[PDB]
Amino acid sequence: NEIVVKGARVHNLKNITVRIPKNRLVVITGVSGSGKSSLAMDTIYAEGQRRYLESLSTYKKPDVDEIEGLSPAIAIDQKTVSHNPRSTVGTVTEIYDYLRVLYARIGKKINGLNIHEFTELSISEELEFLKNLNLTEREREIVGELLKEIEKRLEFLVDVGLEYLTLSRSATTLSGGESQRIRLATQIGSGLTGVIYVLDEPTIGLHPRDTERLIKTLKKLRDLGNTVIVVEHDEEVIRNADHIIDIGPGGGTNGGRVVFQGTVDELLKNPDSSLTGEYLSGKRKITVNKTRRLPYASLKIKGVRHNNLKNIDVEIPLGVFVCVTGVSGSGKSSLVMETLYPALMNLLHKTKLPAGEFDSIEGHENIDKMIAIDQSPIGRTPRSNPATYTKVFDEIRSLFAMTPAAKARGYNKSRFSFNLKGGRCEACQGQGYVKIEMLFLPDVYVECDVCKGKRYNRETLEITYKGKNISDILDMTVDEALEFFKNIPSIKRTLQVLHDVGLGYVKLGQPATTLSGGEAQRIKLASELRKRDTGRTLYILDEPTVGLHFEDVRKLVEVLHRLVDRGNTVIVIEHNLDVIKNADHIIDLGPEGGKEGGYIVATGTPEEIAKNPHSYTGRFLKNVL
Ligand SMILES: Nc1ncnc2c1ncn2[C@@H]1O[C@H](COP(=O)(O)OP(=O)(O)O)[C@@H](O)[C@H]1O
Ligand SMILES: Nc1ncnc2c1ncn2[C@@H]1O[C@H](COP(=O)(O)OP(=O)(O)O)[C@@H](O)[C@H]1O
Ligand SMILES: [Zn+2]
Repeated sequence: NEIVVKGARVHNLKNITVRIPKNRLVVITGVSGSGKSSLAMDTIYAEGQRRYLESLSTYKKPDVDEIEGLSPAIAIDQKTVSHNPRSTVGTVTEIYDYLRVLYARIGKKINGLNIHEFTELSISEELEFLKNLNLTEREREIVGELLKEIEKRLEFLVDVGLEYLTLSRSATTLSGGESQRIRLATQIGSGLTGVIYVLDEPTIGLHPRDTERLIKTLKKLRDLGNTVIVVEHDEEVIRNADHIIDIGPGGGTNGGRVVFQGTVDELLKNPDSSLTGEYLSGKRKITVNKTRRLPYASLKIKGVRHNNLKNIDVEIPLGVFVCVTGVSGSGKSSLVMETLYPALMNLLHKTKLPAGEFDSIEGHENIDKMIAIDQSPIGRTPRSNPATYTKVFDEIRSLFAMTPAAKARGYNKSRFSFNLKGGRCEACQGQGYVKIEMLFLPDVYVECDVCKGKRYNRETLEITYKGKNISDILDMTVDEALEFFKNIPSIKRTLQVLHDVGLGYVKLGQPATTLSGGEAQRIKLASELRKRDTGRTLYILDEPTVGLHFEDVRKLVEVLHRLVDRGNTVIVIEHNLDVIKNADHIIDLGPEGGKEGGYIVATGTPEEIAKNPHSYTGRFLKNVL
């Protein structure tokens, strides 16, 4: 049987009708902004969940005509995460309750450890502890099958690359990738069948060493009797699909269409319609830089012992492209984000950030500035958008104020701000939607019926520049606007860097709160790229390929080489081999995650790492060099 999506029009989807096989591993592919999430999350998941919830007591619809063959749907992404600070790995996985029943059926301690002490072992240690239990002959008969269930659920955590976590770990201290995979392990452990699962890039944060095991886990989720829809860019996940849906042909206005549908073999046989197929067949490639850079100096952080780091000294060559690599849990974010970054902020720029344990830093005088480019949002209210954040909107407002019609009406540039009274729609605060005054719980946000969502009063909307009013400009994608304003240098420059980091599909007025973490990071990256005379700035970026198709990664790599070419240093934490194979220098941590990680397993060029038999990263690098 099949899901039949009829007349899908959410965002840039071109009123498409798509048939999707059920009880299959379906991989949705395509460049950023092509419409993968619009189809899989905003249409299929949303409607499947909505139709189930409408069966409840006492009880929104996406822009779509109908969906045949729908089932209740469950999403696994970075938004389906716990916000309860009380929650731990043990509680969000539902393993803690099983442990409670186990301890109530045996005693306060089991083989020397109480329950809290059990939860403080890593997952692999917990598994070995339980499997080395045969303390009794009849307690077996009261907990036996129960232990099996506990073991089953722990094994699923190992299977999604999280063996280094403890059950006692606070859920809010997990990364987005860790949270996604925790939820995957919990959903497969639940054994629920008959649902449509929609997963957003479940390889985020996962080393290639673990990809195959993740793929087996996705197939087990399928084999329970579920449809498993995965939005993914990873080549191996794509090659393991039962069915591929490739969205394109491009992003933004140039996207919203299914350009290929069928098996992997069919995609390889006829790839010239899809970028995805061209990369998969080798017709298109992210190039390996064949001139590795040498550093002009280095800095060195000594005695790092934060978390599992094994009292390591780490040298950062400056003026080159640096990747920090290694399996998940090996210590990369502990080293880079939680020790080196705050320690250099404190030395160079206004201290007082807490930093992981370490002895000293030498050579920090060899850089002038330390800037993190992370995935935290660019703003917290829809009053922020890409145009205001990069501050090109101030230039667009001046331009509108300079039209003959605006000057004759007395409209200065403030008239064209939706954050100031005057030109903005005062009913909807200059946002386009109003709430219902209940008393406080998440109310409905209905579209403003005065302005119809356009954010400005009708008088302000009468001013046009080349037939477009200010609302029209906010509805342009970056690429549209980049063509529209190509004769205005200050505007074109900002729009150009947004296009160069791969955000040509993003609308100028998209509210900050709807942007993914990767999109926020790339906007901030474009802001840094736009600046002149940065010189000896060290930039740190954590996993900047989240959300990125092959072509998007090609763009990201070009941008990073541009930053380094103008004298900067770049450190990225990555698992992506197309980025790593472009590094001038790699610091590979591990060998494993947790207690058996935290060592420096290898350093040097991609070629040197590839030659190192102790490096998992080098083992996969070998095949792309
Ligand atoms: N919440 C939103 N509001 C308005 N436009 C959006 C929103 N989310 C995505 N878009 C736009 O819709 C188009 C498709 O986006 P999306 O479905 O997220 O692409 P993908 O998942 O393929 O990266 C893009 O031009 C994007 O900028
Ligand atoms: N609150 C915490 N935040 C981050 N890591 C933690 C925390 N508590 C313990 N750790 C551990 O530190 C070790 C290294 O983790 P991390 O630096 O996150 O690895 P990576 O970034 O390579 O995936 C892991 O064993 C991880 O479980
Ligand atoms: Zn309004």
